[PDB]
Amino acid sequence: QFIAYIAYPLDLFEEGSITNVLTSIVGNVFGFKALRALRLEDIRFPVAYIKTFQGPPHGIQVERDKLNKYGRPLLGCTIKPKLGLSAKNYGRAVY
Amino acid sequence: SYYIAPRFLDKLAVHITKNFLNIPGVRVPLILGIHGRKGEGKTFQCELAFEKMGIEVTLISGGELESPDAGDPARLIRLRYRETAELIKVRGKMCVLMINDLDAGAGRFDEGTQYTVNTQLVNATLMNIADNPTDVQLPGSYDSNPIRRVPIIVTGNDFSTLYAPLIRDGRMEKFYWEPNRDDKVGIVGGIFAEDGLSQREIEQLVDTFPKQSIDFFSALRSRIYDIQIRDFIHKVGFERISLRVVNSLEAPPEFKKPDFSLAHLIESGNLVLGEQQRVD
Amino acid sequence: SYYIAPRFLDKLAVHITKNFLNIPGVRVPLILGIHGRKGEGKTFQCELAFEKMGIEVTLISGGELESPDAGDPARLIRLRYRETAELIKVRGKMCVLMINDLDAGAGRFDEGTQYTVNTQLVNATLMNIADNPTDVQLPGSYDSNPIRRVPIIVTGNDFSTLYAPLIRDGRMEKFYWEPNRDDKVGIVGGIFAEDGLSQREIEQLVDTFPKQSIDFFSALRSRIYDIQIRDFIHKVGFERISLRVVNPPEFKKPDFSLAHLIESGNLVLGEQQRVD
Amino acid sequence: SYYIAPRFLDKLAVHITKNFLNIPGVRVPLILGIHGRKGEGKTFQCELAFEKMGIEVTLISGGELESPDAGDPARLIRLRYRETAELIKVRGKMCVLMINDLDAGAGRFDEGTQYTVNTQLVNATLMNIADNPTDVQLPGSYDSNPIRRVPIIVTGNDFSTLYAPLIRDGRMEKFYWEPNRDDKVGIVGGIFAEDGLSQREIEQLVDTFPKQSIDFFSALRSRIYDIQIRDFIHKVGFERISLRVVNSLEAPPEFKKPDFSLAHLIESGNLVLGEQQRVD
Amino acid sequence: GIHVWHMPALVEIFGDDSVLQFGGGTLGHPWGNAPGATANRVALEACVQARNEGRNLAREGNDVIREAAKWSPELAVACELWKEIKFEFE
Ligand SMILES: Nc1ncnc2c1ncn2[C@@H]1O[C@H](COP(=O)(O)OP(=O)(O)OP(O)(O)=S)[C@@H](O)[C@H]1O
Ligand SMILES: Nc1ncnc2c1ncn2[C@@H]1O[C@H](COP(=O)(O)OP(=O)(O)OP(O)(O)=S)[C@@H](O)[C@H]1O
Ligand SMILES: Nc1ncnc2c1ncn2[C@@H]1O[C@H](COP(=O)(O)OP(=O)(O)O)[C@@H](O)[C@H]1O
Ligand SMILES: [Mg+2]
Repeated sequence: QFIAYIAYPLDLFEEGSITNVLTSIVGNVFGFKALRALRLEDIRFPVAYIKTFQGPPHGIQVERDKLNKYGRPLLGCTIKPKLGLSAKNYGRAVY
Repeated sequence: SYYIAPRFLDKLAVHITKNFLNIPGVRVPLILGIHGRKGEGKTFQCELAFEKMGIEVTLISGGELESPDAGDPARLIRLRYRETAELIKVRGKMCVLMINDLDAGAGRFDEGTQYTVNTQLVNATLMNIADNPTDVQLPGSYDSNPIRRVPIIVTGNDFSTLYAPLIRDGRMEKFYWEPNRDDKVGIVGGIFAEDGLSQREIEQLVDTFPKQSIDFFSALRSRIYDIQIRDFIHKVGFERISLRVVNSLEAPPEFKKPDFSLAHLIESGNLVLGEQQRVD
Repeated sequence: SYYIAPRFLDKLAVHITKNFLNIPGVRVPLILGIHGRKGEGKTFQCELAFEKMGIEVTLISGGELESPDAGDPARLIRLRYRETAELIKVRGKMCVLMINDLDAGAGRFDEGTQYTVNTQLVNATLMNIADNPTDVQLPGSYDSNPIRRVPIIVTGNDFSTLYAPLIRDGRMEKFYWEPNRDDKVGIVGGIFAEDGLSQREIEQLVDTFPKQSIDFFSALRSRIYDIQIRDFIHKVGFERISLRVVNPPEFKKPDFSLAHLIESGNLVLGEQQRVD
Repeated sequence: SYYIAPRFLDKLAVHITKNFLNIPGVRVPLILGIHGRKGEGKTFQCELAFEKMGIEVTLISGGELESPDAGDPARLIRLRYRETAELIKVRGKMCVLMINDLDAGAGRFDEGTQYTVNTQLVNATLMNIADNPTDVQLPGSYDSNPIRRVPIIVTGNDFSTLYAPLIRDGRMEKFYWEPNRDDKVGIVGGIFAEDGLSQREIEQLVDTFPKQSIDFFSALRSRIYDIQIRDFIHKVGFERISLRVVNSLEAPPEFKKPDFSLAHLIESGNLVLGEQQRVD
Repeated sequence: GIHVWHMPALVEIFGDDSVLQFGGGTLGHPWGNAPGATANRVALEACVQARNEGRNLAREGNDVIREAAKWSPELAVACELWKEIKFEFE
């Protein structure tokens, strides 16, 4: 068992597409019959390829400024059960 | 109708048989190598033996993997080995792959005196096959399924020092084939069987040239039409020998079957001896 | 199924392990030298040992240490050493360089023979690797980047005819291999383990032919088997030998009897005496 | 905690310093050549000396001074001299070139051995470097621009088999090494310093084996550790010894200090003499 | 990873309602893409013709490819390059 390092050129992939880069790397290598097992550990993205993506619509900094919440971690809750309740009974639990 | 020496046949039989046989506790050499003088007939005997047995043969030229502008020997030997293994299943008969002039016929002067990059590749490829005969792998489309083991024959003048590991390991067997008086009579007898020579006559030919290659005696038959051609030229005349033969619509030249006598063969033998003597 | 002598395996194992361990304050020899009589199983027992531990071997043949080019045998050693050092780094397991039959290349017998620069150089190279295992240079630009230490195993027939500085306690650990009665019994008992012979019967075979090498017994088995296979080919016939082999009926098992194993061995010695 | 012999340290110290210093009207040899007997510690005491002072070493192997290319070993020395000269300018500390085992490089054993031209050139290259330490020309276009002066240290068993003009007062400082009883006591005492023996006991070890090189005593210590190591291999198991040592997620094994007494050391010492006699 | 010799087995296993795609099989022909396509087409149509008549493609499959190659020069070159293999389907 070993870690293998592989380099790919920039002009091999479509700009602003996670779909294309993911299809290219992990397409037909995991079904190669001469390997028992394979796991992709990590990918390095270059600066030139990052600039083609939008990224997060807002980010951490803007989110806190819109909500006016700082100095503390945010709190959340999931309504139970997963399935069953009516629309009115759902909103009653939410309130 | 060519004669085969019993010893040569025996060495081929045992090697092929033993590899195909499945006896526990027994180790068998995969590769057999034959070294001898040139024009001994090692290649000719191999081809004949296989026909009598009826076993399929795959031939790989020595110059096909020695040439710099040929491809890749490492990729080639592997590909030929797989293809031969397929024959056994489909054909249902024993199949052998053999190589001629592994270190010769390249055009190079050394003849294994100095190694090459290409020389190293064959050693590497062969050693991998000898250790793991059951599984052989190409660059792509790796198959998990095992292949039937295939025997390998190799012929040359001599074997390089690089092969010494294999021989010590006992993975390779080396056979030195040298002709004898009995062998000569058989081979010479077979060549001239169609002509019709007495037993006493055949013995005289071998006795005339006791220390000769097998190739020489075969080459003697060729120089029987020489007298006819030389005499023919005279009737036609030197002025217009070319034009009539080269590009003219006429009856093709006809030659009566040459008379076969011992005297003619001795005279012809002497001329070839003289020429070979002067050249070397 | 093959019996390795416990003395032989322990000498190899302790040599390789100690090279790979970094015990502080101790200087270790990088070369282990095995010498003795011909055909005693110096090479064969190494291959069994390396298979057991599952450790990669880089071989250099003895008939390679003398070429028509000056320095070409010396350049090969450095090239093969650097290749093996990387295999320790990449494969992440123990790798060993084994030079077999060094006596032929770097040796110096009588003064009646004509030697070259290469004899001088092959001795010189092995000295410097043993001094600096971490600093071996490839021809061209110098790099001061350290490499992995690789142990060397060296087989020979005699080391008396070899440059004096290459044989010293600090540079080479010496091992004289002469198989004793107990070794012979084990090894011969390993060859004929499959056939089915009692301990007492194996003892008798060694006693009958005491002045024999390990190869002799293994060569004896092949002779017993070859007669049997030759007869089988004749009985079945050349015309249809392929039909009754691909898909072995009517094949009598080899003799393998103590009484005969003496008889056949005597015939081999008689054949050897004929040449002698 | 290794003992470096005062004579050896003084001789090497003064040679390097005197090159890097500039005294007007004094001409100094570039090469220092140390010779003696095998295993007296020429190479080894140099290495301790270079580490104490903390100075860079460029190493040339003696078995590298002959190649299939003509003038390629001549090119090598000229290249390595420039490389070392650059390290003085950049790093700003003393740097030294060392050719270990010159004897078997540019030397002639007998008057019957066929030599090449490379031997002739290697002698000449060192002659010219020692004459002009400042002007060494890299092949191609000429450039008259000085480089730093670099000292060279040379090891050998015998210098008697070497080109005569290369060994002379003005070109090479000669130094012959042979340790005395006081040196031996000091060095051997340095080896077993952590072990803990009395002065009288150290004397006795030297007395028992008086006709022995330094390497002999160091080789004793290797043999003592065998039992512990053999036990470790069994406990782990022969099947997976490689994994534990080379590539394992565990702390490397610890060995307790074996019993060190004069009686046990002499026992082991006689065992090493017996092994040497076996080959003799 | 399929060539002209895999044709009788693929036709029999996958049936009629299927698509057979040759990546390296068509392009890797010694003469080009156009003879490489014609070799594959002749090999397929000969097996379809033999199936309809009433012949087992396990026993007579190799015989059909050899018979079709007698009149098709494009297939004869393809049979020389790629060697015949034996499928063990029953
Ligand atoms: N331990 C063994 N078990 C079974 N067969 C052995 C064994 N040892 C040796 N043999 C056989 O006898 C031969 C021994 O010769 P080698 O392996 O070449 O070693 P060697 O001949 O002692 O080394 P040289 O020639 O002195 S450098 C082998 O080829 C085997 O066929
Ligand atoms: N000063 C020392 N202190 C401790 N051990 C030493 C000392 N000097 C030498 N040794 C040991 O003895 C060995 C001497 O080896 P070398 O340095 O090669 O001697 P040498 O005279 O250069 O040998 P030749 O002539 O090249 S063979 C070393 O491997 C050390 O283990
Ligand atoms: N048994 C034989 N009967 C007839 N001709 C033979 C025989 N053996 C060899 N030859 C002749 O030898 C020539 C080919 O030699 P070849 O087989 O290549 O020998 P080698 O491989 O030893 O060089 C041909 O002219 C062939 O007729
Ligand atoms: Mg030294």
